[PDB]
Amino acid sequence: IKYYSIIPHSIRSIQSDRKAWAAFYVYKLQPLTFLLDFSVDGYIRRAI
Amino acid sequence: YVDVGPDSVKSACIEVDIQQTFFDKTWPRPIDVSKADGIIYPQGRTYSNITITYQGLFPYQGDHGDMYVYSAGHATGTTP
Amino acid sequence: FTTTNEAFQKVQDAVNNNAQALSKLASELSNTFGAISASIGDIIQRLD
Amino acid sequence: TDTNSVCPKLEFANDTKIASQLGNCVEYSLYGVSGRGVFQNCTAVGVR
Repeated sequence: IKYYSIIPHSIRSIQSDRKAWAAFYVYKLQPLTFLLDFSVDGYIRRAI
Repeated sequence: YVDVGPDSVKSACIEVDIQQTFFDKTWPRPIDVSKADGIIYPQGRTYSNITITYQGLFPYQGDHGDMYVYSAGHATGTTP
Repeated sequence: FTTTNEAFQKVQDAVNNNAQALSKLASELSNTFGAISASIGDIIQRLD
Repeated sequence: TDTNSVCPKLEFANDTKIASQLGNCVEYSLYGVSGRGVFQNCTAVGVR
């Protein structure tokens, strides 16, 4: 797949029930060397 | 071809309005590598209680990125 | 004895130099050296 | 000749299981990894 287009979503809330919706941020992925810190659980909480 | 069931029979699509000024609100968040933001764990193996460099597809540090926000459609009273 | 003291640091450096030599042998075994797998036994299973 | 999808229950045997060979230097061939190692029961660490 060479191209992606975000699909806008419109929520049909009533005027009274209109609510703020959290923004979503899209970040592109590129091969990178990342120093990784692993805890006893092994999950990553810190990196450079 | 997997069946997705019957396609919508509605004669006309719901009207869509784009207002640039209304949607022109920006609150960008930079990627924080120290906060492990955007980090995908390697599928092949797990590392425990160690610090090592790993090469993988990762977002740039301090990258605001592209921000898309969804907003409620125009409605009058209780009717959208 | 403190981090500032040069003589105490020299004693620590001598211990570190011995430690570095021991660490190198273990790290080199892991290095592929262009081989498909670090373990020769894994190579036997992986390739003819 | 090349495909054997259906196999008798249960194909696996106690000797294949690590628990039978626990505490013994044994050759391990699990999920495409081949090596010589000793397995010791211990508290779980890393991502399961």
